[PDB]
Formats: sequence, structure tokens, C-alpha cells
Amino acid sequence: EYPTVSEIPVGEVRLYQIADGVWSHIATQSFDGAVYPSNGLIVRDGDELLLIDTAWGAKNTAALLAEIEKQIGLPVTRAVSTHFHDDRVGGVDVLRAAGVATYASPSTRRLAEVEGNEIPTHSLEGLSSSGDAVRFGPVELFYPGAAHSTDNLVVYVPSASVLYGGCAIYELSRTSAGNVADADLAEWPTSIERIQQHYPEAQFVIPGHGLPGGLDLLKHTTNVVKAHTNR
Ligand SMILES: O=C(N[C@H](c1ccccc1O)P(=O)(O)O)c1csc2ccccc12
Ligand SMILES: [Zn+2]
Ligand SMILES: [Zn+2]
Ligand SMILES: [Zn+2]
Repeated sequence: EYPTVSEIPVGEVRLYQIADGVWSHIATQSFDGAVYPSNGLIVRDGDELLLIDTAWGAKNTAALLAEIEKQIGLPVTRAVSTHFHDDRVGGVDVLRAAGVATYASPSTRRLAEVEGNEIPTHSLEGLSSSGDAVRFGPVELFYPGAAHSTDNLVVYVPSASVLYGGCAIYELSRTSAGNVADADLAEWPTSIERIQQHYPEAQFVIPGHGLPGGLDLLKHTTNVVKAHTNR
């Protein structure tokens, strides 16, 4: 049902309708001779769309916009990047060029700048302390605390009970931590517990990469992170 990394030619983007007015977007990026899948979110807000995260790169992000115009045909007026790494902000210049207002927390914008990555135009206030939540159009943005990165945000669509955890949440088939250079391994399980406490009603949980699931993805991620902690 859900597109897997094998079924998407590099450069092409798939959309997957999660619930009413909620899609994920799936793209792949070759990297070090391996191919990785990557997820973002699209949320309908009246007759406009809110975009969550780029499709990992200029060419992928351009194809994302073209696929949205093709299948949904509503304008992407705003976009939020959930942390500063290239798979979340790579392509922000393309969004900006297309007239999309791009947003991130000031923590994310700063870290993107230090990394030399593309930098969202707008700063999201009210997200600087663990447990902070703000509404942003049809979603709630939540800062659970440092985890995959110190700045990661998670996104919840209350109308559809969809939780988008970004790269702070692992898919079930990932049993080892992979890249954690910018992570807070010490705070990560506590941050995940805050997600569980704040969204106990979530019906669908979308990880930053790979297959969606339920709230079981959270304790699975904690297990992976604690195992890596004890490596
Ligand atoms: O895509 C993965 N890493 C993301 C990433 C990698 C390189 C540069 C920027 C960037 O953003 P990330 O660290 O930001 O999540 C990833 C690492 S192992 C694995 C296994 C399955 C699917 C994906 C991955
Ligand atoms: Zn990352
Ligand atoms: Zn603006
Ligand atoms: Zn990622």
C-alpha cells in the first residue's frame, strides 16, 4: 500500500493519502552509494496546503511541487521544516522561488546557517522549551525536547489524528540508530515520552523515513536509542 524505497525512481515523488486532507510525500535520495527513502507531510487548510519538510534536495523538491499541482491542484502557501538537516531544508530555496513562505524555529534557522544549509525565511516563536506547542494553520507544532537533533519538531493534525514525528521517530524495520552525529542520545527517550503524553490519541504515526505505523513506533525508537546508548 505505502510506497517503499524500491518502488520510487530517484528523482520522482509519490503522494500517499493518509486521511481526509492529509498526505505524506515520499522521495528517495542516493547517498554514499545507498538509497534512502524520506517522508514529509501535506495538510489541506481550506483551499491551500501546508507543506511539512522538503523532499531532500532542489530537484526532488521541484518534482514534489509538480506532483502536488498534478494530483491535488491546490496552492502550497506555507512550509515548515522540522529540523535543520538537508533532508528537511534541502529545497527551501526552490519553495521560496515558487512563492511559498518557508518557516522554521529560530533554533532550526540558526543551526541550518551554521551547517551552511538552506535557511527558512520565517521564525516560529513559542517552540523554544520542551513541551511547547503552537497551532500553525491546520496542525499543531510541538517541541518535545532534543532527540534526533536539538531542534526537531513534531507535527500533529488534530482533524485526522495523524502524528508526524519526523526524524526523531524511527520506522519499525530500522533496528539500529544509523547517523546520530547531532542527536541528544541522553534526552531522546524523555523527548519521546513527551510525544506519547501529548498525543496519546494519535491514530497514525509517520516517521521521518519509511513505513507509517501507530504509537508503537515511539517505544521502538526509544529501544533503538537506548541500545545505541549502551553500544
Ligand atoms: O536519511 C537518513 N538520514 C538523514 C540525512 C542523511 C544525510 C544527510 C542529511 C540527512 O538529513 P537524517 O539524519 O537527517 O535523518 C538515513 C540515515 S540511515 C537511514 C536508514 C533508512 C532511511 C534513512 C536513513
Ligand atoms: Zn536529521
Ligand atoms: Zn513571508
Ligand atoms: Zn532524516
